Amino acid sequence: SDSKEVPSLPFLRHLLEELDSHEDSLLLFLCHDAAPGCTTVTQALCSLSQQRKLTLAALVEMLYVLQRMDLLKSRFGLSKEGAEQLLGTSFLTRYRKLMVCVGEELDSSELRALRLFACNLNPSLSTALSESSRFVELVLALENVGLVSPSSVSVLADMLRTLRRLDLCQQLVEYEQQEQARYRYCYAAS
Repeated sequence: SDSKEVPSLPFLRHLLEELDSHEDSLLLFLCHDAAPGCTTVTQALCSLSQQRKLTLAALVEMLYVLQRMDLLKSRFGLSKEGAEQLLGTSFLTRYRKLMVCVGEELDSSELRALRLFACNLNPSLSTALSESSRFVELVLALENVGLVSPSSVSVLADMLRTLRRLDLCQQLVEYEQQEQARYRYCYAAS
């Protein structure tokens, strides 16, 4: 359409550069529902570009989530005060953005406690989880055994309430409200 919904290709390659190895597998997740299968961040993007989903805004979010105001100004000029002005207009679920925005508050010790935890209520997970895998991954692994999803975060919730991070435990139910709310009360009588 315009220059506010379709990014370039040469600069993407130059953007996908300042983003470390963490922000990559992390970014890939944020879009695992649209580019099913893809690996390299590029892999994912290559498929989004074509599908016509890889919009500029949608992109602005992916960045907005990896929390890089720096890259948000030095490339998009928009500050934190001008990026929140286009969220949701993407293919990024309220959910994905959470798990990420959570796999950030967890540290190496708590994160490895969760690993060795998942590997208990199901020993079929210690075959897709080495204690060097990011949170964002352990989430997807739980997603296959059917332990999480945008509709059943509990298993996880009190998995965190276990690690005593009520905050996350809460912040993961504060979602459980909103989502479990509108998406049933709004798409309700109308």
